[PDB]
Amino acid sequence: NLTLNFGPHGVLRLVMELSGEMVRKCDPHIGLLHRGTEKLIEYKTYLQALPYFDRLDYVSMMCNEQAYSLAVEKLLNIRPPPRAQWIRVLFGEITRLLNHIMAVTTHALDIGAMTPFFWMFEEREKMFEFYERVSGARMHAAYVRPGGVHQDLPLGLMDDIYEFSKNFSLRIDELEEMLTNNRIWRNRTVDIGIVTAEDALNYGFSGVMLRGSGIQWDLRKTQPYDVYDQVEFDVPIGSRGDCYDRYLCRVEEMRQSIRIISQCLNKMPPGEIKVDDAKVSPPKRAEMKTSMESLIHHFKLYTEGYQVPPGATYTAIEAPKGEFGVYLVSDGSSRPYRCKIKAPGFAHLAGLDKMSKGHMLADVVAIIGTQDIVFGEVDR
Amino acid sequence: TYKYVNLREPSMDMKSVTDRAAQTLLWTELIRGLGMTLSYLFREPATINYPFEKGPLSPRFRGEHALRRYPSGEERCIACKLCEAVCPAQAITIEAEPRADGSRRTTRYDIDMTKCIYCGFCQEACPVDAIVEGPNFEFSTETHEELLYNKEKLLNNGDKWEAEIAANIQADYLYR
Amino acid sequence: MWFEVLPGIAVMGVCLFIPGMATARIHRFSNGGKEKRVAHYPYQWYLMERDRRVSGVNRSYVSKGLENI
Amino acid sequence: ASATRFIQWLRNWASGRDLQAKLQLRYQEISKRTQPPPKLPVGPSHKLSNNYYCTR
Amino acid sequence: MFMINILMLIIPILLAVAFLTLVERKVLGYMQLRKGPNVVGPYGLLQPIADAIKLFIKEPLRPATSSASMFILAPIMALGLALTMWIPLPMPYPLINMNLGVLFMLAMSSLAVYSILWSGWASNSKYALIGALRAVAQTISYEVTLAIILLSVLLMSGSFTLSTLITTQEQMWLILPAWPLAMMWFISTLAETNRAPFDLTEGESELYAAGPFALFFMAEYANIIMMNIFTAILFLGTSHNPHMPELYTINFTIKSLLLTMSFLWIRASYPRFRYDQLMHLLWKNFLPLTLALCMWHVSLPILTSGIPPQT
Amino acid sequence: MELLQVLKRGLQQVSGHGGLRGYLRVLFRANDVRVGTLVGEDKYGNKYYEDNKQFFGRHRWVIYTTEMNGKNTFWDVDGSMVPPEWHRWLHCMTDDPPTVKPPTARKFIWTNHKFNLSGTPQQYVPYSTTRKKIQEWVPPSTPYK
Amino acid sequence: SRGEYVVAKLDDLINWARRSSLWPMTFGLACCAVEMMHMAAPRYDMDRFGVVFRASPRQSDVMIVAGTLTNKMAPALRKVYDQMPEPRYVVSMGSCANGGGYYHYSYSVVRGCDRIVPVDIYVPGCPPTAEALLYGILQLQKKIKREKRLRIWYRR
Ligand SMILES: CCCCCCCCCCCCCCCCCC(=O)OC[C@H](COP(=O)(O)OCCN)OC(=O)CCCCCCCCCCCCCCCCC
Ligand SMILES: CCCCCCCCCCCCO[C@@H]1O[C@H](CO)[C@@H](O[C@H]2O[C@H](CO)[C@@H](O)[C@H](O)[C@H]2O)[C@H](O)[C@H]1O
Ligand SMILES: N=C(N)NC(=N)NCCc1ccc(I)c(Cl)c1
Ligand code: SF4
Ligand code: SF4
Ligand code: SF4
Repeated sequence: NLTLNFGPHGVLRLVMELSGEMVRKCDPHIGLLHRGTEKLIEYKTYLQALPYFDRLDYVSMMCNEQAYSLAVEKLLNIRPPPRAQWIRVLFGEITRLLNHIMAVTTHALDIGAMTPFFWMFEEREKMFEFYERVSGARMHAAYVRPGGVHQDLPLGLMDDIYEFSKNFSLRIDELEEMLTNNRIWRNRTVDIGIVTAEDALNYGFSGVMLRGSGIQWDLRKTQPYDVYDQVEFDVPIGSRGDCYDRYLCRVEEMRQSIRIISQCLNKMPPGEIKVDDAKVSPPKRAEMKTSMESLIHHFKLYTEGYQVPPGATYTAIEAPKGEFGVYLVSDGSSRPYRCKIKAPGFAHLAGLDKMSKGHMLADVVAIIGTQDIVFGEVDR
Repeated sequence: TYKYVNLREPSMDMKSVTDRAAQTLLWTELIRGLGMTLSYLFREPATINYPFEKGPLSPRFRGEHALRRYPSGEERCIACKLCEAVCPAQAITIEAEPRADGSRRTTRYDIDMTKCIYCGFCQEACPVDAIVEGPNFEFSTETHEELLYNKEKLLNNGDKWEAEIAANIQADYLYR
Repeated sequence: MWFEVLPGIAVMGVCLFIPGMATARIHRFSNGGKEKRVAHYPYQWYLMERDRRVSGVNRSYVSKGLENI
Repeated sequence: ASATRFIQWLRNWASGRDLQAKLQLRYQEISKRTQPPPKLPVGPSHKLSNNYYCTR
Repeated sequence: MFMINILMLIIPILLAVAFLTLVERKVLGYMQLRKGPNVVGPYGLLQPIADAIKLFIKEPLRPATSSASMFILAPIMALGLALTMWIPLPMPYPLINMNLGVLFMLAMSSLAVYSILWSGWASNSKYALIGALRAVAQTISYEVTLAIILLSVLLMSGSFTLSTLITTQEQMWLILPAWPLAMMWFISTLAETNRAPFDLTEGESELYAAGPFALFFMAEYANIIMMNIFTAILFLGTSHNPHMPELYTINFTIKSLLLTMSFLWIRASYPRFRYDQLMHLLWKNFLPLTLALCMWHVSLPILTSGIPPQT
Repeated sequence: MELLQVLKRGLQQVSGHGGLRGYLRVLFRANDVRVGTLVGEDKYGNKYYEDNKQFFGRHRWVIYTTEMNGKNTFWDVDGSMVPPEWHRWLHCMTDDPPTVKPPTARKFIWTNHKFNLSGTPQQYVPYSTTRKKIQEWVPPSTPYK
Repeated sequence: SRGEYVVAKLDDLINWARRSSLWPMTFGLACCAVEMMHMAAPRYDMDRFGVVFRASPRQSDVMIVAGTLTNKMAPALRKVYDQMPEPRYVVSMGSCANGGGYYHYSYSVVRGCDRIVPVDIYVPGCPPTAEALLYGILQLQKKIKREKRLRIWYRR
């Protein structure tokens, strides 16, 4: 049994035991991007900790913000206003497109199919513009916050999102022309990394790692949040539990994301975009500069921060990579006592050795890709 | 509600079997993949001619920091330290004292641009629009030390960029 | 645009064109303006050697016709 | 948008789609980069009476 | 006068290789909705020059090799043999007119695998040696079909002389009677030259420097061009007018250029084979068909009364 | 054929840049021979062009001046040379150029824009802006022990 | 004299070649790598500048440190730097690589990659935009244009 100290998002050290072509052992050595996020959060106010979540699955920034915001809102016993909830669903699904493009095209690029990366990353650049227009940043928006969102949509943004969405399914079609029926792509993915429904559950998998194996589970349907119960979409389900089925699930989820985006554009309601409660959400600048109460609350919200009633919650969402949750503990003060980040890729990568059984070295690249691993969230 | 992505039975009649044999032997699906890359060769590329052309940005863009003045030239910053308090990265350092005319002003205002996460929380917290993130993003340096901004650097940034900063603030302040 | 790929292709094409063109014109220059004689088999070599003696200048590509009869 | 009719036909045939209807390059259909000022609404707690904080 | 002729083959070969690096990058770029080199010289025409100079003035970091002689030997063999492959090519007149020219190209190309093997030994690292042996196994495996496919074609040509392929295709390209062999021949050249989707030396090491790196690269790209020139002659025979040989050279160059561009086209279009899968493409797919088509092409001229002449 | 109409458009770019010399100058300085409408020119010599038929991102561009603040910029152009008033227009943060919507004048605004000065004697050097905090006792200048 | 003149032109030639063919090895450590990918993506197409998308460490001229450098990773990064053939340059991209950024006070984070390798260009931002990184690469090109290796050699 030969041993390799490194074979094949971030940086991974894979220690593998080989026998000819076959992988006998796969021991991932992570922590190469462990930056003590969970400890740093204990020294921050709840608002100050929000940007740390952009930098976890740093391909799914606003989905990560949503999970943290929902957790804080639950502990605060407040709720974001309806328009903020629709904006949060709209950008969550835009973020899903951002993630799935990265997931599928870098998965293809890793095994030699380099061209779809370029086609789809021009679509990513256009969605980076939607991020920048609402938040001023292309990636780490810090836009979704406990109590709603930071600012309202600028005039004209919704029109451009409609223009982008109208053409996007054709871009998916071109991606499918390159990969879906290509015999080389199928050879690299079909019957690779098969996981049974029972093993997937017991190994802590979530998201496409479950649905690829036939399990009918999606937190947007079963445990819905902000307004997911008000939009219509289908959950793609696999039948073989392999990389190819998980590739197909992700491609179909992009189509369903566009379907959701179309509904969010049409049903976007009027109103304020953060909770009309100035002990949680900062007042408008014009009020802060005229009213005594508003100025005090602005001063206190940006120095001490709001206190959160003591308690603990496990809150999770259906992030693009699977179930993303935080176990957030409040001690009553304005700083969290503990914040454990449940990253779906942590359990998934823990299952690499199991999934790589009976496969060749080049299949490990395919299996890592099918899991969609970003070491920002694995290592935290 | 759900759908199946890959649950279909191939037709086992002779016509269908011969269709798949022709695909296997004549590489038809591979030739169809060649058609798509051929059509891209003849599309206009998406590349822009940087630095002669620039990517589009919005007034909200969070770039290089600057300290602003009133129209009279007086500094807006009154050393309240709200920005320093909110800064998620502890990138801001402030000292203050009464100015010779009794005004509440800073003697130190530093931003470590290599600690800063360019989050914009400082410009939200500021009650007087004194500290902003400006539109400049082309300020890479040859040394680490050049990115440790003191108050003189930040005031110079404000005087340098105020024309554009004011117009950008004019376009977005009703959303704030 | 795609036609900006052509200049590189043109340079490549001219580079591949020179070998064949040079050999053809060098052969004509060195063989009296004709194609270089091909002798794959002893018979062809025998006739080429006989031409060299018949030429009177030891050049197989110098032909003699009825004027020598 | 600047492609000649022949070149548009060639790439439409090669891809099998009507590419010209759904160009991936943006032209004049995008929204203006200068917009009229907004006037954002206020929330439900913007009232002068019957609005005690202890009830919300 | 003959030394002039040798130089007028060597120098254009090296220049064509240099600018194929530019063409590959720009063709790949436009298929990827971008431009590729367009700053270093107008339309990137100076990019190959900048790259060449850069590589040669780069520090030649060679780790203490287990064999100094074999470290030097490998690049010399690779480049020396690559240029030798061009000297029998009729364009339309070969530099060296060989009676067994086709056999000479087969024999020289079979030696090119030593540069892979020797560079593996010289690396002084069992990991690179194992990578070399995997590449050698791929190369020799696809040498089997190339030789048999070539033999099948020559049964319609009648000889091993390369210029006789020109005569054989005076009325019609050989790709029409032999498109099944042309298909497998073309894919075999991709795998032979370690081109995508058979670029498993590059992919596997992912999952040499300076001038010595540049020399291996030059030899590789010379082989790529030569393989496609060979394919054009073998299957897309250009007509030769003895009084206007340059019309042959123009038409034959265009076909070779297009075939070379199709190598770049294919690289842009597909994912990579697994190693065992490209081994199965050869031993379990190409070889059974090549053997059957070899039997067929022995019988066909006999049964149709279409045996070509020997001379 | 349109091939002729394309070739004619190619030839009009030569005359649109003022003959071959001007056409070649922009080819080598900017790698682009497109002809656009002159929006305006800043006091440093940069020229700003638009062509709204180009796709968004290529519809505005600047041909940089050959000299700025005493530096030869014929070949060494920089993105930091765009002054703030045109910076907004060039990056599409606004639709209207400073020739139609001039910036608001202020006494303190730099009248002379500076590009990136890193790596030169004009580079910024950080330092502490606060005065000494503790004053040391100075012993007397006369003897008395 | 001509001898000085010949040196001045040769320096221009080697400088032009080296800045015209900058092959980067990208250490894609964290989120800053995504913006590096968008610089290779079609809109900015760094390849058009002569900057090939992904070079091997032994064929590389510039290392781009694109993300947080943890303590666990620091030895590996220095090993790759030491294997780069010269001339070699380092571009530090983003606050994390520049000076630790958001994680500056962490127990597991190197406070700036310039504690491990010499750095030629610092690109600010969290992350710097793709355009900001491209500005930094172009700034590195101008730095190489200023080199006078041969002029200093002949005054030795
Ligand atoms: C009347 C009597 C006549 C008798 C003779 C009649 C003969 C004619 C009928 C037979 C036709 C023979 C076809 C010969 C081509 C080879 C066919 C072949 O091998 O295809 C199968 C091969 C593997 O197939 P696979 O899907 O993996 O499954 C099989 C294993 N279970 O699949 C492959 O090889 C796929 C190729 C992989 C490489 C992809 C990259 C190349 C794609 C672009 C190629 C463009 C076309 C090449 C043209 C070259 C021109 C010079
Ligand atoms: C293709 C023909 C081109 C003709 C051009 C002729 C130009 C001749 C001048 C060559 C200039 C080379 O410039 C020099 O190259 C070597 C590459 O090993 C670099 O590297 C060298 O110096 C560094 C220290 O400086 C050493 O650590 C290194 O081991 C050493 O190799 C130098 O840093 C660089 O200054
Ligand atoms: N694969 C590509 N086409 N690009 C690329 N990395 N080319 C390598 C660049 C190169 C190598 C040797 C020489 I000699 C020259 Cl002139 C240029
Ligand atoms: S942008 Fe954010 S990290 Fe930077 S100084 Fe302001 S508050 Fe601190
Ligand atoms: S910049 Fe604004 S928030 Fe910061 S100390 Fe000055 S006045 Fe206060
Ligand atoms: S500097 Fe910012 S974007 Fe870059 S790796 Fe660090 S947190 Fe991520």
